[PDB]
Amino acid sequence: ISVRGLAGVENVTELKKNFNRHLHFTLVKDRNVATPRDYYFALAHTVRDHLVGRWIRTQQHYYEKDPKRIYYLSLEFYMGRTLQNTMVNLALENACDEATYQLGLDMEELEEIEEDAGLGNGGLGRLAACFLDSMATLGLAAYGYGIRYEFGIFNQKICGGWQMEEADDWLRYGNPWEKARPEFTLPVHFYGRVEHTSQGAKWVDTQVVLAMPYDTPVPGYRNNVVNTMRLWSAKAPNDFNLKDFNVGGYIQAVLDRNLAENISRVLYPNDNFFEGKELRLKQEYFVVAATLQDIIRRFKSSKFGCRDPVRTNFDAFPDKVAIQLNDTHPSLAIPELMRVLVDLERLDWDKAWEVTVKTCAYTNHTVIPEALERWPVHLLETLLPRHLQIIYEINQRFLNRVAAAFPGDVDRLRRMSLVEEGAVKRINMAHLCIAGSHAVNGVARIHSEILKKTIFKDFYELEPHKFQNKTNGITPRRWLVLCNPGLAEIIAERIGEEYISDLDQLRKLLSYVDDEAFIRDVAKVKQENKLKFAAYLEREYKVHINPNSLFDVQVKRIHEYKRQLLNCLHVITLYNRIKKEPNKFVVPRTVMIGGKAAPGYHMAKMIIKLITAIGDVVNHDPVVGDRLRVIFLENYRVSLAEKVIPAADLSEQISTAGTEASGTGNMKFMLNGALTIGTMDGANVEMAEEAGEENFFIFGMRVEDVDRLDQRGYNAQEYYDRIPELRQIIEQLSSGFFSPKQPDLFKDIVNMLMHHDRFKVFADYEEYVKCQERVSALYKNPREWTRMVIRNIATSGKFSSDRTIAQYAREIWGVEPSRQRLPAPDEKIP
Amino acid sequence: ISVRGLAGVENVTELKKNFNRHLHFTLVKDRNVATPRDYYFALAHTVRDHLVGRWIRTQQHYYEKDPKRIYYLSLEFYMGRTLQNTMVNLALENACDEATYQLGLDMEELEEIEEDAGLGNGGLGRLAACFLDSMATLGLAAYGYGIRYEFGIFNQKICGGWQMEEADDWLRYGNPWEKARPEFTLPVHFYGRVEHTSQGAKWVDTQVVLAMPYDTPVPGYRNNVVNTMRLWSAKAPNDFNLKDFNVGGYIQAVLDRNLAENISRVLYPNDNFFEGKELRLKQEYFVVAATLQDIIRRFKSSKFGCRDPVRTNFDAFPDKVAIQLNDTHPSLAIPELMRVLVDLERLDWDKAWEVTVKTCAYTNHTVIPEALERWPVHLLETLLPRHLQIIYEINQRFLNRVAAAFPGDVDRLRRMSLVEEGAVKRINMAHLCIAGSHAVNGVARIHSEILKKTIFKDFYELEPHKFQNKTNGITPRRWLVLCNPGLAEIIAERIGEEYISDLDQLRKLLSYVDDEAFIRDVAKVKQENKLKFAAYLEREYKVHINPNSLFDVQVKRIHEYKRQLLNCLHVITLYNRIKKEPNKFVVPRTVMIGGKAAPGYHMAKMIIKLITAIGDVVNHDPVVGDRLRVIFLENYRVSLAEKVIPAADLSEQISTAGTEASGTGNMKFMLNGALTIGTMDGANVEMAEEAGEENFFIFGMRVEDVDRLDQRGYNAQEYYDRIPELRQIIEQLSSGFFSPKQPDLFKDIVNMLMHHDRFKVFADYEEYVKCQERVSALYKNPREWTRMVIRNIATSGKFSSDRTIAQYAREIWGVEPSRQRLPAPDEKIP
Ligand SMILES: O=c1[nH]cnc2c1ncn2[C@@H]1O[C@H](COP(=O)(O)O)[C@@H](O)[C@H]1O
Ligand SMILES: O=c1[nH]cnc2c1ncn2[C@@H]1O[C@H](COP(=O)(O)O)[C@@H](O)[C@H]1O
Ligand SMILES: OC[C@H]1O[C@H](O)[C@H](O)[C@@H](O)[C@@H]1O
Ligand SMILES: OC[C@H]1O[C@H](O)[C@H](O)[C@@H](O)[C@@H]1O
Repeated sequence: ISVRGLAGVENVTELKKNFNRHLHFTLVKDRNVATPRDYYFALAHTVRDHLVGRWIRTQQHYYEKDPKRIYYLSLEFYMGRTLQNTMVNLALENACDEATYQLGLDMEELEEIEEDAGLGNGGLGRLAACFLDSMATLGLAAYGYGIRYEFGIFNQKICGGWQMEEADDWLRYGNPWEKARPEFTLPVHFYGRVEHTSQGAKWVDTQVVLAMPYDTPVPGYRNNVVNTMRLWSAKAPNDFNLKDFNVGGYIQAVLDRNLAENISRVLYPNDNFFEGKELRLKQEYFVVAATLQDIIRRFKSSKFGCRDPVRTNFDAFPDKVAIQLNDTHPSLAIPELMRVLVDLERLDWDKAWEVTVKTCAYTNHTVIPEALERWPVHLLETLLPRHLQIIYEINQRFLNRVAAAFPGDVDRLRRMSLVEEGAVKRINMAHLCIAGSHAVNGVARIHSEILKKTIFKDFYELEPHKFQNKTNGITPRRWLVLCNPGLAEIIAERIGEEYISDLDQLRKLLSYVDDEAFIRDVAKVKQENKLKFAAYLEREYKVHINPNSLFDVQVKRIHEYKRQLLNCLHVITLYNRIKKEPNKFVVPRTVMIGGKAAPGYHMAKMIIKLITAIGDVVNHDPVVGDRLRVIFLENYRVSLAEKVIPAADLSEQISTAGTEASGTGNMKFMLNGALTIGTMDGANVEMAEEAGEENFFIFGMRVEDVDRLDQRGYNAQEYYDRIPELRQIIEQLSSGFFSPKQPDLFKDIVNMLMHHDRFKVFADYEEYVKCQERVSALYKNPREWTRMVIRNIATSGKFSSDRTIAQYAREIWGVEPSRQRLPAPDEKIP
Repeated sequence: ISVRGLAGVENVTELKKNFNRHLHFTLVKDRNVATPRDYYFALAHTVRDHLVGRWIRTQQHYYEKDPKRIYYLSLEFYMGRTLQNTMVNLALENACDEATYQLGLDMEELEEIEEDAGLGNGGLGRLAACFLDSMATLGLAAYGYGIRYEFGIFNQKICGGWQMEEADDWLRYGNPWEKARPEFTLPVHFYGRVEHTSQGAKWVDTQVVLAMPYDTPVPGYRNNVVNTMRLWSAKAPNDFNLKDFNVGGYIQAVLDRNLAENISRVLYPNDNFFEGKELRLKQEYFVVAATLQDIIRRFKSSKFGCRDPVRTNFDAFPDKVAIQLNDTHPSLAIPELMRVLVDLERLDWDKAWEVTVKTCAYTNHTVIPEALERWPVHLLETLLPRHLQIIYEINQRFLNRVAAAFPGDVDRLRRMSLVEEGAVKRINMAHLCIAGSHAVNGVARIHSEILKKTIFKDFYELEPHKFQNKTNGITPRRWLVLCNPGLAEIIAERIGEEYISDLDQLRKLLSYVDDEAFIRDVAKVKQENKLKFAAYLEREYKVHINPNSLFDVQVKRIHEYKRQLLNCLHVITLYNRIKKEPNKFVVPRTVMIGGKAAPGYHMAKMIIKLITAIGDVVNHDPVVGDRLRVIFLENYRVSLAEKVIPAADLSEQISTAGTEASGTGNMKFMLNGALTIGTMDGANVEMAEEAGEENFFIFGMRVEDVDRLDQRGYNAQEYYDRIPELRQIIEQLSSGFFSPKQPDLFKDIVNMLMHHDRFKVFADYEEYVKCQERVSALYKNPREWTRMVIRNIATSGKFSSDRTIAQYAREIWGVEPSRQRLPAPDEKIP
């Protein structure tokens, strides 16, 4: 059937009776009233049964051996569905496929019923999810820590071509994967004041919110390792949230509990954009506060909570603990670690600081100013009074370090300050993370260089040893084996299965680049993938596409820096050229653009409306026929990505050079048989460097050209004046050609493009359409297109998150990865 | 061990491995980190496994046979713990006791870990729970319908002698008994307006709240019948509760969902008191609206949703459906049934009314005015516009019926109106229930007569056939076998086990009233029970009591009509007599008073403080010694009742004659070996009539004497003037003898007792202490006390809820009870 494992006789029979056990005892249903949703749950429960045994021994193991623990703090974990991924990592897919088949059910139909765990916005949240899988696969004693939002990223609905947002009630039917652990509930404090008495400061008169943990298993790939992702939920204490007496109402007091519990109610839907709301800050401290108590409790036991030097010596803390900060969101971990060590454990400042800097490491994901977290001091002052005091003290001592290093450099002093003066005083969270971490890394080579040359230049000059790079990567399990079994199978037919956990082996496919059968096969799976997607399209969304055309797809969050608009300009250009010479042959294209816009991002929502507006015109022009279709992919999310990426021919990574930190979707397309048209931005540089620039479609300005233009001054009018095709498009938008009933509908876009384009869309236009002509030329030659595809796939090995994690482990965490199978799952009951 | 069933070889082994399966696969724990709470859950899950098989066939059976369905609507269901009760009804107790023992655990210790399902206030909510058990035991196709509150009756804490209320988060750790059924979610409407168009009225522009059901199994006693209790939970739709666009905030929209969901957040803690708040009314319509759709859906299928006359003829509706109204709380079921039939199904008014009156029946539980539900018309007008219209129309036609029956009786017309004029117009819910129900019943003989003679006299004259009586009862399973196995065992030793489901057989115990061994045994179990309680007291609450003293206990909700105050006066009298003649012998007594006061009931909370105040003085007077102790039983609830009742010697049922509708605690004490001191009120009359007045301690005014006094005019001063002992007590309270630091602390109580005593406490004082002297005299003669106890127990058979339910079934629902064992639980999978 494929290498989805063995469909053993004993195990298919075992699976079947357990499926029935759950359908009866767990779901309390009988075959006669069971719906596909019930069947999905019986299977999910049956599959989950297979990893609890491994989950329990993995955790018991770490307790016995007591290795260095890796804690990955993130406010986002973009998990997606977890049924197939668990089957794949446990080598259960074929057995389950067989068993359900015998039960008379279609496993694929049941898989579609599982709701996505959308606890993420985009790139940052998915990275965390890929990292978790790789850390388990590499046998690291790692823990994912975050917030269990009851409402994840909103479900996007397109009404009249406009995005409509609606609550993502992913828990509505229950989550069979998580395990509530109410017995490990921890208290978290807010507000209060600081009392300075005799021997130390005291955080007093605080409001208490409880953090209840929920553990979700994270299985490694076929190694019997099941790590844990612990997600905190907010709960109100039953005392003060009722007991603070003297009138108000008993009923109202109980109803008011949903004020402390709102902390974990919903994920902020912002991608690369900072919103300084109090609710956000509370979520940030809530995950940090609860997680640290857990980390310290685990350490206090270790082998110190037995003997060792005997005396809670936190000197070995950094040798047993490593906490990685996914962006500055969990940055309060630094002053919170200090608060506990100093105020509670009573260590001296310097010893505590040494310990803190040694266990914390920070990861930066963007260079755009509006994405940077700068919290107003009055907020920190009211909500976390002691943390502000600790931050001021950290700043004081850090700046003294700078003064001592750069005598007389008074401007450098204000530039590096953690405290920003001006309208309102703010705390620069990124400066905080650099100061309190022993390592700071970028997510791609050029982004990491940019950090040292620009944004964090002063900090780099102060401590050059802190700055590193760790190029992002994706997990080949979910992003290849799971979503593209057809391609995984033909690769395995030639080079084996060891590449799934050693992606570098794909290089061996280079010797099949002239193999006639392979070329035919690589081409065949892509055709099969396109056919399946084209079908899904009509199934769930309804209104035909042509599977013989070039599948041009750009899927990511809607942003001005990602330039979906530049893509739009090209689409309109194609349309106008066809209308000029209708009877001329052009390569057919289905351009698919999908992604979510943050609810308050006006420009982004206007761009979604433009895309659907273009589709309304292009898709109903009889002269165009089936040569050009414009489709907007609704509700782009992880599970939808698993469907489009394998069916894509062209991947669009066209951000303005210097703006996309790394990107990971680009990697997803490369490993799945799509050719890439993009700018020398983020990881695109390392990808083209790996496949060879000849097998990549690079165009536009490089970082240097962008800066040259900025020195000069960017004037869009110049481009409008010298390019008639561009002029024609802008006047079409301006006159209502794409919006008849509302002719001035797109004035904001035109106005922006002409007067305030921060990402110079027009400057790359000419080279972009020129370059697009070149991919069309190559698509006309199926054999050469596929051969170039093979060159990309065979050379994508470097972009596996296993490589990324191995580097973090060695160069930052100080732990060694291991592909050693844990001692089976085998029963056991001590 | 006892007749807690057989501890079979095959089943104890089967239980044990399943206990381990759950501890591993369900709880995801290993013996080395498992706590008693984990052990309780493994057992609970193991026990629950035994009734799902029976649950599924019982429901499938009712679908095949299609009998008349009984729907018990109540806003309260006081369930308590459900682990032991399930073991008892499934004959699993000994096997589970053995198995856990072999596993090295104490089953009794694990049972104490289960949280009570306190979805009730007192008498009314517990009746519903006893009814459910009896309906299952008598094989009726009955369904319990209500609201799944996430916070039940508050946990009572005594601080400085004052009650403190704190949220009852009973779901904190999960509920292993319920089964969420999100697939049967139903919409409920609120607000909107009424459009009158061409062919009918339309309820439009409403706000939608979703009702998600949760089913809990209700097993009959050893007959393999497992009925269902469906509890609704409020959920917000993900559309409009987000989709009603045009600014406000995406985040705020999501946080605002907890506004529609507040509907099922908390139970109103009022006992026999009406609070006209909007939240209450919304809960009342919410349970009614969701339940009726479910009832009609089930009917539409039946055998009509196959063939029959073919044409949705609702003429057979009353032949297939019976809905019982537990008080006026679910009274909107009447106008809601009309709304659906008329507005949606399009039946003519008269046919719909006929159907409605024929399927609905109402139960009245109290005669005090402040307990009566009178909803302001402006509230109904805004929240349920169409229902108000239907109510006005019902009133119109009903009053025409009256005018026609009593020509010219203009006052009778205003008296009977469903609409009350005055300050604000109100709708009298009770009048609504009488008009739209084919039966109206009281809960005890005297209460039912009072309804006909007083409160509902006019309605009785109009339709005498509607009014009935159904004396309350309690379930002998939870209230005997479960809480007092020792007494159940010795009864079974002489007359067998058939009495558990045929309590009348206890009469056979009358022939052992002179049996020396039985008397010794009856006396022994009571002594063992007292010893166990006296121990629990020191275990969980701490500060000694004497098990040789007479256990004088009054446990019920704190009310002015229950007269805990009259009990207080007696306690103080005993104390004063001892202090007058210290070296005189008096029968030792431990008087225990327990119960909760509604949060806003000032007088009730003042009474709790008086009780603890008396204890502070009495319990620390060296001259009193161990002859008199005053203890306040904290957090009185179902599980605590199972502990005190079996250990009680004297039961206090001293409400003012004519105020306690029936009472059920009185019955609980009678079946468990306690003698009763009380007034000729409620069921006390039927109990004394059953045991013989010679075996009952009756005192005070009868209903007639109370009325005579009211004609005359009640003057408390007269009693104060002629009784020196009474005078001495009031001056003690007035001068601060019981409150030194705050001498005027009890001025409200004294003031009330002297000038506004609605329940004439002083009028019964003399006869009450005189009567108390008589029980002390009899306690001094152990043999005669026990013989009288045997006369009570042997004669309590009439007070089983099986008898009550059999009467409802025959005289109201039109169904026949059946003690037929359903065809085993046996596997099966169609
Ligand atoms: O005190 C202990 N004794 C025995 N095993 C323990 C103890 N603490 C943790 N463990 C084991 O380690 C796993 C890790 O628990 P953690 O504290 O949540 O990391 C547990 O589920 C147990 O198997
Ligand atoms: O349409 C039907 N076909 C077969 N069995 C049904 C059907 N509707 C109800 N049942 C059975 O009746 C039980 C009662 O379901 P209810 O509608 O919730 O009362 C179900 O769990 C099924 O066993
Ligand atoms: O590092 C993970 C991702 O984080 C953010 O989404 C960045 O915009 C993206 O370039 C990066 O790939
Ligand atoms: O009918 C059930 C119970 O309802 C109420 O609590 C009444 O006050 C009580 O007398 C009655 O026994």
